[PDB]
Amino acid sequence: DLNTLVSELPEIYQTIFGHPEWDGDAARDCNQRLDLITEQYDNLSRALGRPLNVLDLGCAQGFFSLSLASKGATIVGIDFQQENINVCRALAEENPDFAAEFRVGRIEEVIAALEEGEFDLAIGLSVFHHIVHLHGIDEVKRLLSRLADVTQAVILELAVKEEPFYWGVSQPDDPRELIEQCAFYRLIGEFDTHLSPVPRPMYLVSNHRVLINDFNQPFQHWQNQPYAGAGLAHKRSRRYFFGEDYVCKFFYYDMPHGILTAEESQRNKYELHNEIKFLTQPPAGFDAPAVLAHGENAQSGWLVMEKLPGRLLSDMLAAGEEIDREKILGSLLRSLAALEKQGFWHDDVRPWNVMVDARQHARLIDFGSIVTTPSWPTNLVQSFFVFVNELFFNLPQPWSNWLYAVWQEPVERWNFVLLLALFEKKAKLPSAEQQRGATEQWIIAQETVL
Ligand SMILES: C[S@@+](CC[C@H](N)C(=O)[O-])C[C@H]1O[C@@H](n2cnc3c(N)ncnc32)[C@H](O)[C@@H]1O
Ligand SMILES: Nc1ncnc2c1ncn2[C@@H]1O[C@H](COP(=O)(O)OP(=O)(O)O)[C@@H](O)[C@H]1O
Ligand SMILES: [Cl-]
Repeated sequence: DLNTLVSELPEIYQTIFGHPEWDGDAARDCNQRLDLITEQYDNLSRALGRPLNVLDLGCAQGFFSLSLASKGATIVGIDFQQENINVCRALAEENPDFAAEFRVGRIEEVIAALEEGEFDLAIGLSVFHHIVHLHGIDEVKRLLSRLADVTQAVILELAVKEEPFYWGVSQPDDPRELIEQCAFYRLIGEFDTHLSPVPRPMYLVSNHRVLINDFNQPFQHWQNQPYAGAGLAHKRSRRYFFGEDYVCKFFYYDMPHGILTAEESQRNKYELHNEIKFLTQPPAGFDAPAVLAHGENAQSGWLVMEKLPGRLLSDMLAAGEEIDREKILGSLLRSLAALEKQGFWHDDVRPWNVMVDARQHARLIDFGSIVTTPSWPTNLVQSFFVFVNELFFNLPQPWSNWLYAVWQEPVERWNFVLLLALFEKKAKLPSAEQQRGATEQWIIAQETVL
């Protein structure tokens, strides 16, 4: 009998599924977490086009497991307490149509034994802190990595050090330390535990999918830096995910260890905001990539775009790949000239901001640096020369002749329309080497070093 099994529970942690007579006795009501978990289940189930296989780690009295089984899920629940599992099985029997299995077992062992594809979704609510306490942070990070590796998605409610209990002292400084090694993560809620005033964050984590309420898709690889050789400029607060026809930029506004300034957060916020603005409203006759999704919240913001073919110029340069400098410069200058005519300029023309397709046509890929108003744009023309030089001191005829021509122009005349015009006629232009010159060359060379 259920009554006896319930009585022999060391603790009625959760609501007893289907038995409201014990609702008052339950430490946690579970309705709030359930509402959120069911929402995420639905999202993922919709995306994959079917009911899910779900793994419930430290399943206690089976509330979440049974609740999901109720909606059609196939579930396996694990708990290391025999009493808990006995209740779960009993409840399952009262609901014979539910596809629900329960096993007495250790989370550590089950995770080690998992195979990829076995489960779509794993839930681990207020359990991993126990594992941290006995086995340390590094082992837990590995467990969670593997869990992520073998599933599509993972939901965790994580206990925190601020909680007033003795075990809090073993906890990481920040719960994100347990998951940040995983590819994708988002805060999805915060819950009152009724143990104390300190709430527990609930995180949605994945090593295989971008999981955004509006956009739920696999990705094939991701990176923590914008390009090969970026170093640590953004202090790792930015992540990039690449899928079949999309790129997802995910910016953290909030980082652990307080590492993001105020200024840096705001710049993350500003760049993303700025990028969305431009892409949603681009100028006529400018092939700009398309916006598939976007959003912001307190912790972070994101943008999903159409993917554009090709390789990043800076990589190609570094990896000594063969390039057509004429086609690259021509295509790029053409786009800059056209932007300018529409009263747009790009503040940051660099190799890491240029993408080159298989036909050696080049385009800009970072629209964070796009601007509308300012003498000007004389500075931008100047940097473009550096760009040119780095793309190759280094300029053969007629590129040198081109630059020399521009340098002979009064500064009021300098803009991208001019730069392009002269570029197009560069073979006709006088020879730089035949003139005193010689300074245009030395200035940029120093600039380009600088
Ligand atoms: C505090 S409760 C949380 C219960 C449930 N996940 C929830 O939040 O509603 C922790 C549960 O995990 C179980 N547990 C703790 N450590 C475990 C481990 N290493 N392996 C399996 N179960 C564990 C306990 O028996 C208990 O049922
Ligand atoms: N539309 C896109 N298609 C393909 N790759 C992209 C696209 N947008 C960005 N990237 C990639 O993102 C990386 C950094 O993107 P970027 O636009 O520089 O973001 P940020 O500079 O704000 O970090 C680039 O190295 C590039 O590989
Ligand atoms: Cl936890």
